[PDB]
Amino acid sequence: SFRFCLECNNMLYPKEDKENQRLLYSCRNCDYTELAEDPKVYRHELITNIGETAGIVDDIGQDPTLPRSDKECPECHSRDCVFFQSQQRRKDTNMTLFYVCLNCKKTFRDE
Amino acid sequence: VSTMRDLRRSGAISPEVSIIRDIREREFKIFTDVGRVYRPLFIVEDDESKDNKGELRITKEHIRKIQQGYDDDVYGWSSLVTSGVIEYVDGEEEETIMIAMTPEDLQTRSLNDTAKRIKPEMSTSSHHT
Amino acid sequence: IKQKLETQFTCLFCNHDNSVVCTLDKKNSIGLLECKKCNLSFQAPINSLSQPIDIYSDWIDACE
Amino acid sequence: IAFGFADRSLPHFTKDDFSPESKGFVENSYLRGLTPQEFFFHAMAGREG
Amino acid sequence: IKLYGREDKGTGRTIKATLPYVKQDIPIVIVFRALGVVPDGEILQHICYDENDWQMLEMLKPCIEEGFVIQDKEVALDFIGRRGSAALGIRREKRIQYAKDILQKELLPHITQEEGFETRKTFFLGYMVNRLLLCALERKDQDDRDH
Amino acid sequence: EITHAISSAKEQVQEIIYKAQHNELELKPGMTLRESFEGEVSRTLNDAR
Amino acid sequence: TPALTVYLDREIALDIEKAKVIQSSIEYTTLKNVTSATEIYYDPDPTSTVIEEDFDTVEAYFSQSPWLLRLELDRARMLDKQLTM
Amino acid sequence: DDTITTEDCWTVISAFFEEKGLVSQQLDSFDEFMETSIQDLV
Amino acid sequence: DQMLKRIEAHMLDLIALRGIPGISKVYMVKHKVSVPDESGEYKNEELWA
Ligand SMILES: [Zn+2]
Ligand SMILES: [Zn+2]
Ligand SMILES: [Zn+2]
Repeated sequence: SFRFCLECNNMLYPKEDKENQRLLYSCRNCDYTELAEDPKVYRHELITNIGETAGIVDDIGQDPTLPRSDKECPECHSRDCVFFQSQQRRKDTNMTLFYVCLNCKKTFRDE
Repeated sequence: VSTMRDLRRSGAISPEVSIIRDIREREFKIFTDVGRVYRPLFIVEDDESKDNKGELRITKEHIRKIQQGYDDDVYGWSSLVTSGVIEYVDGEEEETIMIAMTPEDLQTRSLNDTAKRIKPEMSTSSHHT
Repeated sequence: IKQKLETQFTCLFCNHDNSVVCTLDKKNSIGLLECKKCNLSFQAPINSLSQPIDIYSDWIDACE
Repeated sequence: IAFGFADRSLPHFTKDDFSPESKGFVENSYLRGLTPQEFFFHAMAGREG
Repeated sequence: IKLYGREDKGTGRTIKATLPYVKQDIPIVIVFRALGVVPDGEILQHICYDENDWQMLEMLKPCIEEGFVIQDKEVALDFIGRRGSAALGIRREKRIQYAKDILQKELLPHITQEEGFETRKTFFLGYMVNRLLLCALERKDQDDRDH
Repeated sequence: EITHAISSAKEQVQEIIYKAQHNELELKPGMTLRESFEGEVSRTLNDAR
Repeated sequence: TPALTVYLDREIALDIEKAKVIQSSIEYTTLKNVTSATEIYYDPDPTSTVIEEDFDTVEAYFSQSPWLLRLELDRARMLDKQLTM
Repeated sequence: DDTITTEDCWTVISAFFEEKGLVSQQLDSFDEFMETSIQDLV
Repeated sequence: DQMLKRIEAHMLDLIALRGIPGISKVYMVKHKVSVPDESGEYKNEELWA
């Protein structure tokens, strides 16, 4: 969620406050400099497990192409619900089907 | 999408106009290009607001009229297309529909013959739309 | 690093084609145009994306 | 048989099915004839050959 | 648009777009600014629509950094036309006009060809780049040509 | 006999799908979940035929 | 499809655990295989940390430019290769 | 409303062929071209 | 800042924990080989490789 300045609208760069021994975010096209609340500068992760449950849409209960299961929806306890598998294209994608209800659309597993 | 499909089936929109909704991607595309390919199909009543759900929009009366050739207050194929029982579907729109192979599939069955075919199990969907 | 380029840019003072050399000098963002007939020199800072054509346009604007 | 369509082989099936018939298992022998889906899948195989 | 580079090669994943009647591929943010959206906040507004999806933002950041040498419409347009596949002598005066023409025409012409609609072109470019990276993130299968 | 064999094979495949869906199906060497699952299904169906 | 056909010595070839040991030895495993996540944290104090993730760890461990590099290792793979951190 | 038998399907298809015929698309495209396209091209 | 991330990317790649470079993976295979026996007769012999 890298963010800009509120008036300069240019990207903010983490600059160290060596005089005061702190971290702050700096902009190049302006003099608007603000203190940084987080020492974090970069977060590069190797095991990608972000957004796997982000393939959720509200109208998922409207499409007829989906099948209807007999399972009990934990939130709505309805015997009319659909279910789909992970949308990520990773070769190591799992076969854990995120059963999706119709009133809660919540990703759950019976495992 | 409901109203647009209704309007096309009424004939107010050119029948060969394709109405495509991709729910997963939060998109909705319409195509009226030239050169696409399409084929006709029956229109199965779907709305869960009338007894006709899960039944063919066509009826014996339509067949009788076709055989006559004139409506009993010409009646050709185009009449069937516009009357709202058969709609053309292009290749792309096929992506988002459930097509029964034969009318008998619209009605769930209960035999055991060795000289004929056996349908696919098709038990992975407790219900079908 | 020093880069020699006998490019076919047209000079304005000597008006001789391919008499313009757009040398590339990236160390301190410095751009030189070297001519062969009138031997004039054009200076201009060069950014990461700068190209001989960029120096040529800068020089053209400078000349007028 | 791959999923040429969106997460399915033919429109006549439902999304996210992996059953043998849903991915090209011709059950009936020739003497008993083939259903349309099975016939088409066999055609795919022969074309590839 | 060519998603140049490899993983942890060539610094970030540089993205450059090929335009009609140009002699070199061009950084995306350059054409964005030339198109009207000079500030980067608007660019990130248009290209992204999931703020929590930090990965796409950070991996498109490298293109953002290299486009800081341009800050206004005029220099962006002149940079564009400078490789406008024309002869030598158009100089800057007519160079920006040439860029304005080549952006008013020849680019996404099926949308429009006249002035006052580059907002639509910006929106379309943002959507298209978003989709391209989505395929780069493996969040959707690469498009089937035989479909 | 043939029908019983086919039904048994199909139900075996169904159990395989259920257990691999619940990540209860073992991973063959050098082969991921999808690949091992596909290989198992192919072996089962060829054996049934 | 390059491949090798490694034959072991007489007494190892009839042993499974020594074979696993030799496999582990040969396997060309790199840190990225075992590494899980990486993060650059500017830790202003070269003497302590403002990160609660390893605060107790670093403090127990204790008994220039403040830039610090921080990374995460996957226990599962490391144990799989039976190599300690 | 009685069920639709196969003969009904073949009746429908027969009517279809009656209306359109086998090579309808060629004639339709050429007629469209002759009627409109030339004018627009000019 | 950029120096630190460059060094991190270099760590992620160039550092080798163990094993001969170039070997992506190693498989544990069991071989069958004929062998003369004490009486001179030939007997199969399951071997690991
Ligand atoms: Zn700013
Ligand atoms: Zn539910
Ligand atoms: Zn000269």
